[PDB]
Amino acid sequence: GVIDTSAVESAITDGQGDMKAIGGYIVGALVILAVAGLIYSMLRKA
Amino acid sequence: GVIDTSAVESAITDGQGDMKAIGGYIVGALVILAVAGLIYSMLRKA
Amino acid sequence: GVIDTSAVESAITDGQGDMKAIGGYIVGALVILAVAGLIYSMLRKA
Amino acid sequence: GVIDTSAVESAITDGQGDMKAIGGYIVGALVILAVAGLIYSMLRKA
Amino acid sequence: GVIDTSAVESAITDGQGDMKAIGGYIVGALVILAVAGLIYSMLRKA
Amino acid sequence: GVIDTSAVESAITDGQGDMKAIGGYIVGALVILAVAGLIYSMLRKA
Amino acid sequence: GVIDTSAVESAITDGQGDMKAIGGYIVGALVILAVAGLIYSMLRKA
Amino acid sequence: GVIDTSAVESAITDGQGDMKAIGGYIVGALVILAVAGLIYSMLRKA
Amino acid sequence: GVIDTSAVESAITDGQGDMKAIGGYIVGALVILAVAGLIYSMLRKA
Amino acid sequence: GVIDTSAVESAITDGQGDMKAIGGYIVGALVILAVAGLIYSMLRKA
Amino acid sequence: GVIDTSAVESAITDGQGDMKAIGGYIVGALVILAVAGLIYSMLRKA
Amino acid sequence: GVIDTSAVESAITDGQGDMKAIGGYIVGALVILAVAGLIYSMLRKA
Amino acid sequence: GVIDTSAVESAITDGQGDMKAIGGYIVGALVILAVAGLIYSMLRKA
Amino acid sequence: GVIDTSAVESAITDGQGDMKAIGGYIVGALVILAVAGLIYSMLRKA
Amino acid sequence: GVIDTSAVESAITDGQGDMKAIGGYIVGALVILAVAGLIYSMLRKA
Amino acid sequence: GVIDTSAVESAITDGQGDMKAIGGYIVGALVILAVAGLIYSMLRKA
Amino acid sequence: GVIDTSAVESAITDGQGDMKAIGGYIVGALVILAVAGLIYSMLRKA
Amino acid sequence: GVIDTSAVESAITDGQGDMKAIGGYIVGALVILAVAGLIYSMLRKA
Amino acid sequence: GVIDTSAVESAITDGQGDMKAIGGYIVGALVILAVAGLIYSMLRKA
Amino acid sequence: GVIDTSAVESAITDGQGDMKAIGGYIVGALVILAVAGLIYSMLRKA
Amino acid sequence: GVIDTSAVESAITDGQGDMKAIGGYIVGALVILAVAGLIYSMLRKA
Amino acid sequence: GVIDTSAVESAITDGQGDMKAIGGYIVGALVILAVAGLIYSMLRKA
Amino acid sequence: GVIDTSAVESAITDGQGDMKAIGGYIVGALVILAVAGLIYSMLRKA
Amino acid sequence: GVIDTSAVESAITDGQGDMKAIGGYIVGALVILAVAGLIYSMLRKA
Amino acid sequence: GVIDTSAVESAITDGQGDMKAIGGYIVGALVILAVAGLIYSMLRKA
Amino acid sequence: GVIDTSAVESAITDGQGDMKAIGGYIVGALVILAVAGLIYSMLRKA
Amino acid sequence: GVIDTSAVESAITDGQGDMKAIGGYIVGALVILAVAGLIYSMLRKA
Amino acid sequence: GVIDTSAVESAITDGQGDMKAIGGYIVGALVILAVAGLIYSMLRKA
Amino acid sequence: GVIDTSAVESAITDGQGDMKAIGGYIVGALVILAVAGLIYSMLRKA
Amino acid sequence: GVIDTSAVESAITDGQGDMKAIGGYIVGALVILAVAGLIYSMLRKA
Amino acid sequence: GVIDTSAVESAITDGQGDMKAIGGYIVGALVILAVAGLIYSMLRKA
Amino acid sequence: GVIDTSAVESAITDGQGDMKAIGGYIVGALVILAVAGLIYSMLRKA
Amino acid sequence: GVIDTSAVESAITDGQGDMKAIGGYIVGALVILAVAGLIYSMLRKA
Amino acid sequence: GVIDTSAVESAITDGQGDMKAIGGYIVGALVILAVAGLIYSMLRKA
Amino acid sequence: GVIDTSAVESAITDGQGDMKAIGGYIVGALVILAVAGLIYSMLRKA
Repeated sequence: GVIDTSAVESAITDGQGDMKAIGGYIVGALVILAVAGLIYSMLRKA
Repeated sequence: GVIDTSAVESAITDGQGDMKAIGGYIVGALVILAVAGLIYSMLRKA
Repeated sequence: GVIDTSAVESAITDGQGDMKAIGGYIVGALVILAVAGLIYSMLRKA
Repeated sequence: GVIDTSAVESAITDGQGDMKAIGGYIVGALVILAVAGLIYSMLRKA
Repeated sequence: GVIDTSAVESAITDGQGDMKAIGGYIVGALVILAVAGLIYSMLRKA
Repeated sequence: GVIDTSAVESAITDGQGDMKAIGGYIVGALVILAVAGLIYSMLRKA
Repeated sequence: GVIDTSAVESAITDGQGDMKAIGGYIVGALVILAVAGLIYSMLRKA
Repeated sequence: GVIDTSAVESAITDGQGDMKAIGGYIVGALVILAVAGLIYSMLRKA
Repeated sequence: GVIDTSAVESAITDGQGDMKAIGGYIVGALVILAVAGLIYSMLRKA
Repeated sequence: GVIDTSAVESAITDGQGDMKAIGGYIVGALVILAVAGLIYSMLRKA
Repeated sequence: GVIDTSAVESAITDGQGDMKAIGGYIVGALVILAVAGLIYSMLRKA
Repeated sequence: GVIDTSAVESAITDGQGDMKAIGGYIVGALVILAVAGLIYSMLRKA
Repeated sequence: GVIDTSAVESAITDGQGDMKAIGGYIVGALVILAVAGLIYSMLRKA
Repeated sequence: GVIDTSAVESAITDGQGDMKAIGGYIVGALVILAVAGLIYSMLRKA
Repeated sequence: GVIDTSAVESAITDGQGDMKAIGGYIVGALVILAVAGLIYSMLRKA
Repeated sequence: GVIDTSAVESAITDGQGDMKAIGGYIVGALVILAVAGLIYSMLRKA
Repeated sequence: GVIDTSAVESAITDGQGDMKAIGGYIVGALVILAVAGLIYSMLRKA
Repeated sequence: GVIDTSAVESAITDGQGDMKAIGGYIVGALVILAVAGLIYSMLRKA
Repeated sequence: GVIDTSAVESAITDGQGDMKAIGGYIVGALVILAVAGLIYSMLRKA
Repeated sequence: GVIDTSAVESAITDGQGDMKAIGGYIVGALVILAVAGLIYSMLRKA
Repeated sequence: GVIDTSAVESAITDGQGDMKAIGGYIVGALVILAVAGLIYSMLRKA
Repeated sequence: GVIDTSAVESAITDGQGDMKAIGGYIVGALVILAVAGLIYSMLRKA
Repeated sequence: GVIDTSAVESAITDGQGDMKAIGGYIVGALVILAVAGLIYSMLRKA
Repeated sequence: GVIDTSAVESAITDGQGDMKAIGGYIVGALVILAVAGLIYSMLRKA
Repeated sequence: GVIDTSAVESAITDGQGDMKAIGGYIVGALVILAVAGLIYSMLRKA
Repeated sequence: GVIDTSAVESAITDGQGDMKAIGGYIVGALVILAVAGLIYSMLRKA
Repeated sequence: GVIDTSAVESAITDGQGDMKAIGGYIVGALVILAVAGLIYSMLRKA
Repeated sequence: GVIDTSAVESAITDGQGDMKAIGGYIVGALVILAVAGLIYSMLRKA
Repeated sequence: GVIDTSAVESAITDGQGDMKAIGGYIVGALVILAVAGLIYSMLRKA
Repeated sequence: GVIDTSAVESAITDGQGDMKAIGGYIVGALVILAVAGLIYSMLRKA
Repeated sequence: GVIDTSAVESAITDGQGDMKAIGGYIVGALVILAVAGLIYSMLRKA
Repeated sequence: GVIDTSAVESAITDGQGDMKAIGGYIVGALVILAVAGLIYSMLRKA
Repeated sequence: GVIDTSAVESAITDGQGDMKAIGGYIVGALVILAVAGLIYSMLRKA
Repeated sequence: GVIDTSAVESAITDGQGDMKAIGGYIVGALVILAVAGLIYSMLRKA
Repeated sequence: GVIDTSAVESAITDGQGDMKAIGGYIVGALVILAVAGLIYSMLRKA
């Protein structure tokens, strides 16, 4: 008797890996939102 | 007196063996379903 | 006085012997039925 | 006085002897009937 | 004195011989019955 | 006066004895029929 | 004495052989059922 | 002495031949049963 | 001796073929479900 | 000698023919089940 | 002295000859019984 | 010397001939049994 | 010489005829079983 | 020879017809579910 | 000659008739299952 | 010299004639046995 | 010369007549078996 | 001449009568099976 | 002839009746779920 | 032949009717949520 | 003449009686499944 | 001249009469065999 | 002249009587088979 | 005159008695199947 | 006939009762969220 | 041999077609939700 | 006659008992989910 | 007279015993499914 | 004049007496056949 | 005057005595036939 | 006068005795069939 | 007197022994079915 | 002996391959949802 | 009878335990969000 | 008697073991989802 969840380990890792790209790249955009606001408020004060 | 379930032992093993292929290969596809969902939800959050 | 069931012993043995072939070979086919079903149900589950 | 049932003893023995052949050879055929039936029923079961 | 069961031996053998043909040829047909059933049940399972 | 059914007793015993062989050997074949069926049904269930 | 289960051996083999075709071809269709479902569920998730 | 099981050989062959037609034609119908079920289950899944 | 699973091969293929139509056409509808949802969620976000 | 499985060929064909009607008409109903479900799920999503 | 069992030899042969016709022709009919049964059982199985 | 089994040949043929009718007509009914069952099982599956 | 299987032909036909009624009427009931199930499953889906 | 799947055609049609009612009427209710939700979400937004 | 499948026609009709009651009354209950679910899901949405 | 087997010819014919009635009428009853069984088995299958 | 199979004709008819009652009444019971089964299976499906 | 199938008519009726009890009482139990399942599925849905 | 689906009508009604209790009482609980949520969201807004 | 989805039409309508109550009454509560918020924001502005 | 299905009536009743226990006790467990789920969903909402 | 078969006519009638009792009473027992089997098969089906 | 089938009437009755015991007691066991199955299927459903 | 079905009554009772053990013990195992499933579904829900 | 949904009524009530506790206690916490916010905004204004 | 998934192609298309209506009409409502929100926020800003 | 569903009552109770543990322990975890969320939202507000 | 269901009692117990292992070990795996889900949902909430 | 059938009466009685033993003892064995079958079928059902 | 049937009485007794041996010993063999058949049928049933 | 059915009593007992072995040993195998099935279904459920 | 069921005991044991192999090996395959499903559902949940 | 899961390996791969397309193409659309939202929020901030 | 939910109690506890870690650690991060905001607003005021 | 669920224990353990991998690895990905969100909200606040 035997089954193989050997293939799953390699495939799930991949999922984990892209989520990392989606997560990292997603964050890159929020930073544009955050920095532009600090600049807007700075002009906003004067 | 005598019968031969010698042939059966060799044949059943075969059944067991393909079930292993069907089972392993079947699992390979569910993994595509599972990983793609993690990716979909990741885009879904942001 | 005397009769001879000497010939019968040799002939009945033969009957017994073919029945063994018919019985063994018959079983060979049921095994095809049994193994194919295990495979069908395995595909049937997924 | 005298008669001779000397000849009869030798002749009756002969009768007894052929009956033995007819009886033994007759049985040889019933055996073909018996063995073939066991084979027919064996195929008949499967 | 003498009789001849010489002719009987040759004739009974013949009987035995045809019974063999009837028996062998009879069996040939049961085999058609047996094999077709295995095939019918195989289609019957799927 | 006298007759002799002395010879008959010895001869009938013989008949009884072969019937025993025919009966015992006949049974040997039915057993092949019986055991093979139990095996066929066992494969038949799975 | 003699019978011939020579013909049976050749005929039963044939039965065994078609069962193999029926079994193999039957499986070919279950695979269509299995693969289409994986595809249906994949669309079903998104 | 002589008998003729010459006629029997020709006649039994015929029996064997029709059994072949009955067997082949019978199978033709089970196939309709088998294929329609695969189709029914396929609609049944979706 | 002989049987014909020649007809079965041609008939099973047919089953396999329609299952393909049922499977392909079935999928065509899930796609309507999937695309409309992406559109619904898109309006749903704004 | 002769028998006639001429009548059987014509009659079995008929069986095969109705099975075709029962099979085709049966399928007509599963389609109502399948299409209505796609519609139910479509309303079910929105 | 002399008698003539010359005529008997020619006449008994004749008896033997018709018995052959009655025996051969009788067998022709049993064959119809045997073949029809194989056909009946074949329809009987399916 | 002479006897006449001339009449027997013509009469036995007749027996053989009706057996053919009884055999052929008997088979006609089993076919009704066989075809109706295929139809019953077909409705039975769906 | 002569016998009459004239009466048999007329009587067997009758058997064949009722079997037709039993077969046709039997089928009428399976249809109630089949149609009600399609309806039950239809309510069963929704 | 003859059977009648004439009655089946008329009866299956009926099954198909009610399934249509069950299917159409079932859908009528999902629409209440769908429309009420659009209304609930509309109040939900403001 | 004559038999009477007159009684059968009247009796089978009866079977058909109760099946109708069992079928109609059975359906009455599935409707309770179906309607209650629509109500449960309606409360389930809000 | 002379004897008269003239009367015998006319009388034996008569015997032959009644045997024909007994034979024909006897057969009439077996037909009731045969047809009723086909009907019993037909009800027996369904 | 003369014999009388006049009485036989009247008596055999009677046999034929009761067989008809036994046959008809026997069938009446199989119908109870058949109809009850259709009802059992109908409850069995739901 | 005369026989009496008068007693049979009264006795067969009895058989028919108990079969009715066995059939009616048997059905009483299937109903427990059917109703309990509807209840089980009803709890099963909620 | 006769069967009694009189008992079934009374028993199925019962099934229908409890399903009504299970269905009504089940709904009573969903209402607790629904009302509490409206209250939770109301506190949730302020 | 006949079934009755007459009862279903009357029962499904009922389902549709309560869903209307559940839907209408559900909406009554969202309105309390909506109006109170407009009031809260109005106090919130001043 | 006479048989006794008196014993059967008393025994079948018993069967019916246990089925009632199995059915009632079985339902007792589904209720645990149903109530726990309502509780799980209630915690699930908040 | 004269003989007397006057006594025979009266005595043969008697034989005929008892045969009637033996025949009628014999049949009474077969009926027990027949009815019990119908009952056994009825329990056998359910 | 005279014979006595007086003794037979009393003896046959006895046969009829035991057959009744064998028949009644035989049925007692089938009932155990029938009731246990209803119970097995009841556990089998849940 | 006399026979003894005294021994049969005692022996059949025994059969009935073991069937009771086989039936009771058989049921003991189905209960393991039933209870484990309720437990599996309970874990299955949460 | 009879089942018992007596136990269900008592058990469902219980479910309803805890849901009430879960619902009431859940609300107790939202109130902490609501009151603290009013306090936070009050400090927030000054 | 032949089946007809000709009818299915025409029926599935229909399913696909309504899904299109349900999908298009569903979207029509989300647009009301989307546009009204843009208007609400616009008043909300001033 | 007698069966024993005495053992079943004791065994089903057990099933009911574990379901209680699985149900109670399952709920213990949802509470962790519920309480942690109230805490998360509380930090979430400030 | 005597039979031995002594061996059966010991063997059935064994069946019951393994079912216990299969049942207990099966449950061990569902627990992995259940606990992992609680963990997944917990991460899913935050 | 005189003869003595005095001795015959005593001797025939004896014949009648042993037939009773052979008959009673013969029946003892059929009972083993009957009871074992009921047991075999009972295991056969489960 | 005188004759002597003194010698006959002693001699006939002897005849009677051997007939007893032939009769008793003959029966010994039929018993082998009877017992072996019971055994053959017993294997024949299973 | 005298015969001896003394030998028969001892011999029949023997038959009865082996039937007991054949019957007991036969049952031993059915138990393997029964227990393995319970195990197969247990794995079959999970 | 004597027979030999000595050979049967040794042969039946063999049957019992292979059934054990067929049973054990059969189970080996169901385990592949069971374990793969637990794995499929585990991927199925996430 | 032999089966062929050679065809399955090639077919499952295909399933896996399309799932990849459905998965990749599905993701393409979520990206439109994600990017448009970042843009909407960016306009939303200013 | 017996099952073991002993293992489940130990395993569920574990689930409960990690949820505690996930819940506690999750909260640790919200605190960073909360404290940083208080600091941001403090700088925001001056 | 004996079966072997020895192999099952070793195989089920394996299932349990992979489920552990699938469960542990699945969780690894949710953590990416959870941590990225905390980061997104943190940028989202400022």
